[PDB]
Amino acid sequence: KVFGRCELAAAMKRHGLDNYRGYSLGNWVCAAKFESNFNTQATNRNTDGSTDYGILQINSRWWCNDGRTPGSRNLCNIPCSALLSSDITASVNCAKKIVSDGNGMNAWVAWRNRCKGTDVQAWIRGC
Ligand code: NA
Repeated sequence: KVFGRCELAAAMKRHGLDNYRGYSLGNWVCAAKFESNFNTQATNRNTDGSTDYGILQINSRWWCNDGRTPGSRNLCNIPCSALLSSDITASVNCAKKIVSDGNGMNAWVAWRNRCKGTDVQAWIRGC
């Protein structure tokens, strides 16, 4: 599913992401924009054997199982496919664990390069 901007904003807010671990709603929507372009079915292969999954591009090296990432972990205890659902529940609940494991949202490369230190509030502007 490809989310609309404020549609995703509302979905993320309902799942309790606004100000979660200190990060305003705009940050999460901005991350979603540059990670996946609001697309829940986004996937990206990395050179280390891992893959990024879902609207927040959560990685299989630590967070989910795809059965083909050597030496990896599965800390969110889910198949990576769960992160591709039109229901963002699995991606949010996993994202909450990720952001709570120190380093904050710096785990998301796209957020770090395109969102951090910018007018992220513009991404929930007019919702
Ligand atoms: Na949803």
